[PDB]
Amino acid sequence: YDGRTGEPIEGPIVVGQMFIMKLYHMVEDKMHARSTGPYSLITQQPLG
Amino acid sequence: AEPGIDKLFGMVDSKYRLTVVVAKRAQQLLRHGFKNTVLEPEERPKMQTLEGLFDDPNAVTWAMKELLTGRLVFGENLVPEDRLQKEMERLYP
Amino acid sequence: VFANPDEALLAVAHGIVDLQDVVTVRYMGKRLETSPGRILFARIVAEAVEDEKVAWELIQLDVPQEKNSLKDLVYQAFLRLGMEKTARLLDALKYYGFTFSTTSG
Amino acid sequence: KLKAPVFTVRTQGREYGEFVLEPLERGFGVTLGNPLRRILLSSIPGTAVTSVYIEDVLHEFSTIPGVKEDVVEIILNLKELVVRFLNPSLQTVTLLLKAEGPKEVKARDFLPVADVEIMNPDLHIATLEEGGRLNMEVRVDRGVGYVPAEKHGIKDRINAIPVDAVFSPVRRVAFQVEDTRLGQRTDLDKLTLRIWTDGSVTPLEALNQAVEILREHLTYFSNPQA
Amino acid sequence: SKLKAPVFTVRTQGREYGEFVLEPLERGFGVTLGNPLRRILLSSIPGTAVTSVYIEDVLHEFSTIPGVKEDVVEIILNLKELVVRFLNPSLQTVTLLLKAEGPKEVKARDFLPVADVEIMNPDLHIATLEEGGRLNMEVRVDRGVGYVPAEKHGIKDRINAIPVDAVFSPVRRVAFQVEDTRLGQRTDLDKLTLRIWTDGSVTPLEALNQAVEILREHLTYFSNPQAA
Amino acid sequence: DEVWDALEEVIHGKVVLLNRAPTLHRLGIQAFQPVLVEGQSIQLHPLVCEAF
Amino acid sequence: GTALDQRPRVVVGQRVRKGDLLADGPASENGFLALGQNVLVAIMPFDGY
Amino acid sequence: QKRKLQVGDKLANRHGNKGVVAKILPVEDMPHLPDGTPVDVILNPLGV
Ligand SMILES: Nc1nc2c(ncn2[C@@H]2O[C@H](COP(=O)(O)OP(=O)(O)OP(=O)(O)OP(=O)(O)OC[C@H]3O[C@@H](n4cnc5c(N)ncnc54)[C@H](O)[C@@H]3O)[C@@H](O)[C@H]2O)c(=O)[nH]1
Ligand SMILES: Nc1ccn([C@@H]2O[C@H](COP(=O)(O)CP(=O)(O)OP(=O)(O)O)[C@@H](O)[C@H]2O)c(=O)n1
Repeated sequence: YDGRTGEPIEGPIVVGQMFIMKLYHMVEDKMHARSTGPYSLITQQPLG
Repeated sequence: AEPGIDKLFGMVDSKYRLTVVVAKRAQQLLRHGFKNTVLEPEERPKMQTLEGLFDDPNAVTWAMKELLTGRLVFGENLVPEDRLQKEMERLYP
Repeated sequence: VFANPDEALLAVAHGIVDLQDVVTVRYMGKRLETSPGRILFARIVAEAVEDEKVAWELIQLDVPQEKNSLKDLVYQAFLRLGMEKTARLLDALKYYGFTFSTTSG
Repeated sequence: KLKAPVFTVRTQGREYGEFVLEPLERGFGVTLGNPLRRILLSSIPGTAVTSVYIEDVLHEFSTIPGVKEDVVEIILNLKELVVRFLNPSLQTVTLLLKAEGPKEVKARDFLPVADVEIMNPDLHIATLEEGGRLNMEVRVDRGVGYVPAEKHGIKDRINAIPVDAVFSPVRRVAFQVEDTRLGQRTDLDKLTLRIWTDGSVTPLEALNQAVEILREHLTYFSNPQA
Repeated sequence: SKLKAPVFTVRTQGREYGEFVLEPLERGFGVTLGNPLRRILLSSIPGTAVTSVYIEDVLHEFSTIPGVKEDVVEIILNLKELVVRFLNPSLQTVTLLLKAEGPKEVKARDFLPVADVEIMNPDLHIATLEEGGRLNMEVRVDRGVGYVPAEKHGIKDRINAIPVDAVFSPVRRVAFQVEDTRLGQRTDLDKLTLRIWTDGSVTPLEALNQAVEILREHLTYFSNPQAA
Repeated sequence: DEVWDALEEVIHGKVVLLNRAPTLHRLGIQAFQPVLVEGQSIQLHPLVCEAF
Repeated sequence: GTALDQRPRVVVGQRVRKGDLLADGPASENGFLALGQNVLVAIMPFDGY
Repeated sequence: QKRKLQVGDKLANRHGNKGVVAKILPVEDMPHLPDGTPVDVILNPLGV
């Protein structure tokens, strides 16, 4: 059954238990932004 | 898509010319604080905030709308840049 | 035999017929033996482009809509209408495709 | 808590309506839109052409000499006839149409009847040439929803043809729920409802009737009879 | 062709299970009534939950207590299953006190009695203490609606209190069934049956009444047209 | 709270450039109007995924 | 950066044979490798999400 | 830090199916069994 309407999905649906793991690639550790910051010594370009 | 983008693309022989014209008009609008616009107050681009409706702060939107109105003239060697700048200051302090 | 697409879709809403059943619908002054789903797709395109005659010209009614036909529809809509209306049609197609894939089963 | 929502109306004529309700608590957009849509499509009272009698035709797949259209075409045209009853006591109505000569038979060619109003006199019914005749007897009832012809199959006379009864005055309803924010909260709901009717009832009246029906049905959870 | 008022039947099992039957209904109205009520019951029924915990000589949630088998994280996980019933509608917050010394099996019944407050699952296991272990807890329980994470409310009474994610909804499960029924000549009529499982703090009937009230109040909102 | 409203004022009408490596063709960089969202993930339109 | 802790799985007075589990390690459930969770899944499209 | 599952985190099963969480739905919106039990995860069949 669809939770938004209460009407059934028009066809039978495969349903069952699955083993699922969380991977260490998390958005918390990857989101990054910069306006201005430190620069390199020689090229005077932004650091990485 | 931007409103009337097909019209703007058809008003010029090269799309990059349209980009140049829009950017230069936006710079003109920013320099004079929107006092040199050819829009009448009811066509002014509006922005919605909690306080209320205000003018749209984005100058590129203003320039594009003005180009849609068709009251702007663009071309090669229309007016010497120095005279244009002096007149722009004189008309709009 | 339905007098207009609204009647056929109302009959669909009452469970009388399915979207995939072949019935007779009166559309554009003509009597078409088609399915309510294909009529619904034609209406989707027509309302997306805000033009009924051009939309009727663009679509192929008597075939299931697959990748090639949808791509050809997008190209023809681009040519006939421009980028703004083509993008609007693309958004409409995306919305309705997602909606109908959810409940298809 | 949060303040009471704002309800906004945008009506095109007496045939189209858009209604905006915002802001709403999370998940309430569909919670309100779906039952209202079901009631609007299913339970709004109206009137519809239910049966038809034409002479010299034995079934719906026959034809009438002197008229360009077949039986199916005039029946389909009759399916879009909009009739309004002004007094609540009237239940069923019989309309007679007399047509002769080369003419463009519309709805106004129906003979006037007390306490019955034809809302689309310009609706095209038939085309007659020289020497063509059309005598028509249409039975119109009042009901709710959509009932196929085979379900009721009520035929006044022995030659009368049952007609699919489009009782619903509402032709189409769509609704959309869009995310909206208010202050720091950003998960609120905005509900948009678009209603197309046939003109016998305005979209606002249809929405009010649907809301009233839902309220009456909610009242039913009060007295535990058992 | 107006339908008569349908009969409304109630069956109850304890304070936790309820069946509510409405019959007969117009065709298609079973879903029209059941689904919004199910959504409201699963979403918007107020209840009570543990919102804060303070434990003696404990500075944060990532620690252990000597003499206690479970660390603080598991203790808080256990405490999130506590069902507390407020006998007074005006009461908003309570603080339960627990003091225990090992060796024992500290359950929910060991909480000190409070007026107008009941524990609906006194057998809920909280901790295991060995000889020499001591447990001193102050648990703040609040009224609320919905699911509020600890990082949102951030409720602390003392300096060392640990905020706890609050799941206020007292309704555990909602289902509804639409069955075939008829009345004389009418056929293909609906019979609706709502099945409600709660945790005992709120009875299924009370939750159903609150859901009906919420739906009626929201239906009220369609009464003030404004021009655009 | 008001700084978020100021931020909404700042980006009005402006666009940002989204790029996915490797940039095989020019459609590997595209301009979009930013809608401010909660969370830490960029939300991408389904119809530009094939180009990217 | 992950936190590794051992959680006791015995009580005082319990009889333990040779090789019997005493404490679960990280990602372990009663001596079985436990890398995730068992969840109820439905295989279907959902609104493009 | 105690990290909960959020939008943008990566999940996977043992058969090579991986994906980031793109939406967290409320319980009343999830598809459910006729007995009222909602599902926890919805996987797209197009990956098979
Ligand atoms: N242009 C580009 N796009 C890529 C590449 N490879 C993946 N994608 C995208 O990323 C999605 C998820 O791909 P994956 O499901 O494979 O996930 P992942 O992030 O690559 O992580 P891993 O499974 O590799 O885990 P790990 O512990 O081994 O990572 C640590 C070790 O990986 C390798 N490694 C990790 N990160 C990167 C990276 N950014 N670039 C290159 N090598 C990377 C490296 O050698 C490192 O020393 C794919 O669909 C693509 O869109 C690539 O080469 N170039
Ligand atoms: N060295 C690399 C490795 C990957 N990539 C990029 O990642 C995509 C997916 O590779 P992938 O191997 O992650 C998956 P795909 O081939 O799409 O999957 P399937 O057949 O199993 O369904 C490639 O199409 C490249 O754009 C890259 O630029 N440099």
